[PDB]
Amino acid sequence: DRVLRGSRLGAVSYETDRNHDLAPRQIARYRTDNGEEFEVPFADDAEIPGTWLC
Amino acid sequence: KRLKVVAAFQQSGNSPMGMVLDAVPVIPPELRPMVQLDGGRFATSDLNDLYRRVINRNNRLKRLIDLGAPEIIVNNEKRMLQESVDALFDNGRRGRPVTGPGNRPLKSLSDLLKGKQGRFRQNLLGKRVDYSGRSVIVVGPQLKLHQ
Amino acid sequence: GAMLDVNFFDELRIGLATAEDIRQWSYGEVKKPETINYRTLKPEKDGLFCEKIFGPTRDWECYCGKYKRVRFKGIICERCGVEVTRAKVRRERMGHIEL
Amino acid sequence: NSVPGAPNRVSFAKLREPLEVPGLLDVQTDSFEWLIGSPRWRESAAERGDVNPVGGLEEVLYELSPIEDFSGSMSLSFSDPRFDDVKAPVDECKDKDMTYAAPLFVTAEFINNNTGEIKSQTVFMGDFPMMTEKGTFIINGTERVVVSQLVRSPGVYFDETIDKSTDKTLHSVKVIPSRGAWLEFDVDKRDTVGVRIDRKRRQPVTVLLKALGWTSEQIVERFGFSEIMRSTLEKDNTVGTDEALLDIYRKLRPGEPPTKESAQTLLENLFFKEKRYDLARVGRYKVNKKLGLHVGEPITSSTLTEEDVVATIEYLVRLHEGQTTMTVPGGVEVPVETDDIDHFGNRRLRTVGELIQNQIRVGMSRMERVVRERMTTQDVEAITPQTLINIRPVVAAIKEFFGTSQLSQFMDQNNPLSGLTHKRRLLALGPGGLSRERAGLEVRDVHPSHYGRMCPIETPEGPNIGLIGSLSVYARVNPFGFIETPYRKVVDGVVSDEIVYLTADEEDRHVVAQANSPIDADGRFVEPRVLVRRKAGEVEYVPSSEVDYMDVSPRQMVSVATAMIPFLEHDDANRALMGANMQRQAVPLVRSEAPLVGTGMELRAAIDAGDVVVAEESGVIEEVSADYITVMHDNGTRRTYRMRKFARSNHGTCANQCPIVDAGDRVEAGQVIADGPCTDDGEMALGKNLLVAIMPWEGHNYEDAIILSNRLVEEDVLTSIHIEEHEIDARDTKLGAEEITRDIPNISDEVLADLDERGIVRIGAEVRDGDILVGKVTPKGETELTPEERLLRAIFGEKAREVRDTSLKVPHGESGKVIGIRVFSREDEDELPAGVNELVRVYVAQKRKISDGDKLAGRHGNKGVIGKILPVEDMPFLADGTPVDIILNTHGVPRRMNIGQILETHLGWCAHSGWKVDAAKGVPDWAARLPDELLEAQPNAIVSTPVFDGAQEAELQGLLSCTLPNRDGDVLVDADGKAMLFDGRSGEPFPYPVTVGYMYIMKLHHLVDDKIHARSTGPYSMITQQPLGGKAQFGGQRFGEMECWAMQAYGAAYTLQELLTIKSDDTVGRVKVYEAIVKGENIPEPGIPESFKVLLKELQSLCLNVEVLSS
Amino acid sequence: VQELFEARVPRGKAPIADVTGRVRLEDGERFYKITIVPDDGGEEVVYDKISKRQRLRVFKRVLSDGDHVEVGQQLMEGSADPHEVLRVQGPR
Amino acid sequence: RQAITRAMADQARTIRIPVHMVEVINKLGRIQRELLQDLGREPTPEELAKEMDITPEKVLEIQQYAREPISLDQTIGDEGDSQLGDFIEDSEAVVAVDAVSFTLLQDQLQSVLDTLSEREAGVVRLRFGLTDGQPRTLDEIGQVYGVTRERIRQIESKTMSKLRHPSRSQVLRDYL
Amino acid sequence: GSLIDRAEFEAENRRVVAEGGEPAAGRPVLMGITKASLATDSWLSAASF
Ligand SMILES: [Zn+2]
Repeated sequence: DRVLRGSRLGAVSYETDRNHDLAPRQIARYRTDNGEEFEVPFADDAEIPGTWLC
Repeated sequence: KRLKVVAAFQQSGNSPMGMVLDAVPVIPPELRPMVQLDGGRFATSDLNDLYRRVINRNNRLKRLIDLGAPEIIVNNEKRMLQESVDALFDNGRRGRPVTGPGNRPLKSLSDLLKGKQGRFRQNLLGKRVDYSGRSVIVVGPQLKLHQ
Repeated sequence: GAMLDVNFFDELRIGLATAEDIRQWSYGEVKKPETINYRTLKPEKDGLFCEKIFGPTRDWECYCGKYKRVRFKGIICERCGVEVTRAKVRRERMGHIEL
Repeated sequence: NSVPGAPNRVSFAKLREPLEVPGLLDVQTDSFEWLIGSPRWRESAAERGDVNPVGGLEEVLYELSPIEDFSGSMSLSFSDPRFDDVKAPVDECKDKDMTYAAPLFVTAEFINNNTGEIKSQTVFMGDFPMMTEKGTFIINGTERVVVSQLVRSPGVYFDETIDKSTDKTLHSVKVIPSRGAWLEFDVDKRDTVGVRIDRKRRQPVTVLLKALGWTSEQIVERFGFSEIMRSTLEKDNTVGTDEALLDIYRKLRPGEPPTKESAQTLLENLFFKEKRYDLARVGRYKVNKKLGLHVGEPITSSTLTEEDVVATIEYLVRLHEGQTTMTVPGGVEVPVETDDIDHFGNRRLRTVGELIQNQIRVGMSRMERVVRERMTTQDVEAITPQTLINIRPVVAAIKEFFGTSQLSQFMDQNNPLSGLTHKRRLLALGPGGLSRERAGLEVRDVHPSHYGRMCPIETPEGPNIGLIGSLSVYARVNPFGFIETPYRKVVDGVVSDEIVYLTADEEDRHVVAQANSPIDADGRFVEPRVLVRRKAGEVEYVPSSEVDYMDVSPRQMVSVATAMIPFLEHDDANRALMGANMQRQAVPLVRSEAPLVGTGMELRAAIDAGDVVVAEESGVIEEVSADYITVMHDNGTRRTYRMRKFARSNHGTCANQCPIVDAGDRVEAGQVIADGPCTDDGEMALGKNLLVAIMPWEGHNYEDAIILSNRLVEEDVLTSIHIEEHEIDARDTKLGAEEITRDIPNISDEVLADLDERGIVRIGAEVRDGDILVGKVTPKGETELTPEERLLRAIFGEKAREVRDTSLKVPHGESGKVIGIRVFSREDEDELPAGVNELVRVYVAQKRKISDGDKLAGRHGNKGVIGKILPVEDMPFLADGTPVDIILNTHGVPRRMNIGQILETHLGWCAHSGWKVDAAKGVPDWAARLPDELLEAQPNAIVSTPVFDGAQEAELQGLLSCTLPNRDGDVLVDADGKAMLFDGRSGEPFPYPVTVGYMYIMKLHHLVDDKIHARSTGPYSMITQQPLGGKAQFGGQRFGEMECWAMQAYGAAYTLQELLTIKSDDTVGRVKVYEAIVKGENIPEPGIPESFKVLLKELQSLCLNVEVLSS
Repeated sequence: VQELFEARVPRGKAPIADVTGRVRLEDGERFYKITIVPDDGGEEVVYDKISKRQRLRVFKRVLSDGDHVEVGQQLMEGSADPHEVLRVQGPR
Repeated sequence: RQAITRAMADQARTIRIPVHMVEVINKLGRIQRELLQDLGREPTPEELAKEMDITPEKVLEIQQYAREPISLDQTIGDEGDSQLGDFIEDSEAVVAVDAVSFTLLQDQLQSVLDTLSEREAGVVRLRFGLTDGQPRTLDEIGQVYGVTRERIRQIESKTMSKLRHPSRSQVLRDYL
Repeated sequence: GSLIDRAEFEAENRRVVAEGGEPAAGRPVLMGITKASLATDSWLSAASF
């Protein structure tokens, strides 16, 4: 009956991919129990949690 | 016949410990979408059912080993997990195909490449093209040959 | 080699992938069978569509809405956990399942 | 005449067939009335075989009743199906999209065994769909026809095989049950017989007889003559009956202990416990006929039996022994021969009653499983038949048969003929029927047991040749599903009138002669050596005494749609096939003139197709209209026959019904009262009669192309009406509900002039492609805005306008008026689906005139598109100044082998100008065989040459010499059939006379506006990013593999790169191409297609590390 | 064509000669059986299950017993398997 | 029995529905089924709402929620050669004329802004966020322009008066 | 008992008749075309066949 118009649950907004200035961000080096290190780029004004699901 | 595969393993730096498998990868979700139709009639691309089966049985097995269970239940669970991963990589290969509703065999990962319906002959080689068109022809006996 | 595949290739080396290769490929261990929340119609946490693993459903939008601009690119919301970036990465980010 | 309001169509028939053409929808109607068990069926079942008049539901319930538990301590048994009235009439259901139903009621009775009670209730079994008057079903408003299916009857199928490694015959036997278990007794490469039960291994048959407890002495006494059975008797290596039983159990089961009684009951269970093995009544009758196991005892006990098994094995060993006959102890003897699986004794017809009975029975299976799951569990002396019975699997089973099965087809109608031949159609592919992937080409082939029982001409022409056939004109279905055929028996040269219907085996018993044979109307074949048909298909000149059956008529072998072809006996079978197919694809025009030259099968095929309103009882017309005929019956009562004005058919055509009777005429019981879509004064009329010329005109009629006059466009000769439906709904959402309203965001006012105050357009508005039909807006939500859009909204003061327009626009290439708008509302208390507020349908209709590209065809498979519609001036005209209408091609006639169109053309000119054969110097020679009242005929008088009692080319030659002049003394067409055609273009006469004449041609349903298509940029697919497919969407043409090989074979690499990257899948490249084309820049370099990345992610997900490398 | 390009052994496989010299034409028990006489000589190759449902090769007349043949002349009538004629008469 | 039912409600459907909603869905289905037996008619949702002591909007929400998703790979065509996935228009994709339309709109808007002066075009671009996507407000604009926010409001009022002229509006009205 | 290309069968022999000459010997075969095109060098062609 319908026209078969699909849409995934997502929004598309086309801005320009600008790379000259961004928000400044720190880097948190999380470490798991089995000696594994991972890095999460968090912003400056951002509370870094002690643990993280990597 | 055995020296074929054994020398092929010896030649390369392939380790043969990859025929057993420990971490099953997940195909990204835009390739197995749950698209909302006009009216909320959702449409899953049928890999999500096999992935849900594998996720279910693996979590139940992990719970069972955490619980401490007799050998029969754990072995039955691990056989169920093994058959689930078999269904995921090639449904209908080993014995009974995992059916869907209405007795439809679930399109596993290998069935996206096999047959005429596979990605190769249906979408990789021949593609639908834009700037196309189609009509019934009539004869043009005043045209020139390049027209 | 390539990750976004700009057109200069010579070989396509197939190879039997190991467990280290698969858990090095993926962006997170999916550990929940929940596909999409039944009411709000958004992908769940740690589910098969989870934005923490595969990326954001809306272009430059974290899940908790705290970051929404192009300027916040490549950073991760410290609450919702999603990297705020383009929504086409959900074509291209794989997950894995620790058996 | 045989029909009281028939136009007089003077026939060229020399014969006189006694059996008139039956009630052509009998194959639907009588089967469904058998399913109901209606009294009209019950009297015909009391006509013969009156001992067991049982309906379909009564049979299903009797094999269901009683139903007991695991203990047998409580039994529920049904009884007595019953029907109420229908819940709604036919046109009301067709309007409001309800299915045409009628409620079942079953008197269900529960008995308690231990204490003893009855529980007689009236269980509502479910709303049951019913066949209409005209043979069709109506499912959810759409009209559906369940098409009959051919399957092989369950029985014993003896056959021989050969081996190149042996060069000896290897016989076999396949006892096929319905829903039981197969078993075979195949002599191997050596001389050992072997039982294969349920496709197990070799397993010699003396072991199976010991599993029946038969001693080796009993085998020796039974098979003393049988050498191979003796060798397998000594070679069995297992004695002891239970010692063989454990062998059978171990081969069949393995994974189970012996537990001798469980093996003992299993062989009884697998073949003789009838809840797991049911060869049907057809099966028992066929088996008892095949082996002679029953003298006169009735068909009952539908499980197998040991007597049948031992007779099967004896029949197999005598078949390998080269025996010709065999008597069984306790039964009649039978011949010994193999069986063909294509013979129409071995291929029954599961018609619509059998199909719905099978679906009801498989519904009752799960219902009975639910009952016995429920009956044991719940408490006793509290249950009732209302408690135990869940009708939901039954009603779900019937609904999932009617909707969504490959047999319940969307009923194709774009003329009455396609409806008529879409019923009475034999199909050979379904559940349990042969699929195309397993289709053997032997089943494609006809063979001489189709004569009278099927039509070798009519079948689909694509890849489904020979699978889908059609019933004959005179065919009939036995109560077991075998296909009858009427024959006149002849007793000692006296051709009687005892028209005995015959099935295929009984046709093989006797010999059958042909109706076109010299008969003095006293029996008494003039020729002693008569053509005849033997059993295997042989044609011999048997002396005229052993002939015991004559055909009822000629054209008995042919279908309905092929019987309307004139001069059939001159065409090749390929082009007659194409004529019979493309006679089912005509569209109904707006004038619909009856054909000049026809056959006898137009009037009967129209009044049986149901698309002509027929006066039920005789009387005088009280009042005509365009909407109703109120008749006045002779005894007081009046009755209004409401019309059906401008209905849309299932393929989008006209369905008008103008009345043909006047305000004071008398009608008789059976008179045509209203010409339907493709009718004219009752008889069928699919096209128009057109003046034709057979010259090759200036290359425009090259390679089947047809040119036309402009007279057809100017005078609306070929003008179909096409009625298309559009619909949109208004359903709720998470953000509220969609709103059909006149106010549309971001829209102008000149497009909002068609709309009324509350959405939909006004009736009568002419719309174009891309116009608003239903103004319907949805709540969109709240998105962030781009800054350019934000400041433009700030500049022009327009608000955000938070609703998003997705209105119903009439799509591309569709136009025309708006006939009617039916709107259904949730507030008006209608039956909408859940969460949908307002459903509204819009019927746009146009008047498709003829054009170049439109497919045209005559009645002989001489199809072709329209090359060029010439103006009426530069078209070849006769000496009279009549311009011809179409111009065919010469080179299409001989090399296709259908000069049936040429004979039809000559006879068309004869029937058009009329004739008068001068019988003044006596009747001439050719006219003597010709019947009376055809020696003279008025101009434009219709005649009829039937299919095989045809026109006789000598008599047609004599006719064309003796036609009468037009208006002056002027004979346009000479004796050969060719006129002196002047040229319209230059003006000089053509230097040779050219065959002209009148021809019947139809407007086929392959018009251009349905077929044209183009897309620059439209939608795209979901997973891979390819463009879509089909005219419903935009879509692009499939640039498949063979196109790729052609582009490689040119060496054109760049064009192939464009076609495979930046027109389908290079997703940045598509918008870069569009931007560069519009801006006028160069076409940029293509990138990596998206489907390759999809393949790469699939291979990565299959635990194959697929890296990609530069160096 | 399809059984030729697939390089299957054909249905009507007529064996060919393997060396020059005469032959042992003999109708055995319901099928022919052929031994080849060399000219060097050496190992007389035998062909066993040549079916008498097949027909002998007619050439220039039918093949005589002890008729001198070539290195790779087709002996019966049918279709020579190209696996044989590659092995018999080299890759040329 | 409880663990089988709890696992069934948790792991049956694809879109997972919590157990109270599945309990009321099965209650609705049981009540509607019993009324289809006894009443002999599939009842109205308002009747089912009255029977389950709730509102018909709740009944329609539940009947909306019970619709399990369909398979994207089921054969759409009657001839078994096409799946449902081959007939879904991706509305989320780029319309591919809106992109070139938006780029041309950006060019025309940049031309029209370049008709203005430097302070005017700077104030407009910083007011609407053309340069960064984050539109700064009047006090920050006056801070980068050294002036009051009220002077900036005067300038913005003047430029919105200027832009509303048809001399600039004629080539921008057609972009909506 | 393996099928390798003649362009490789000769050139690899040149790599091995040097450095101590042992000639790898072989006969020409006539492989069928589905057997040929599936036993090809590039696996991406044969994967799509
Ligand atoms: Zn967030």
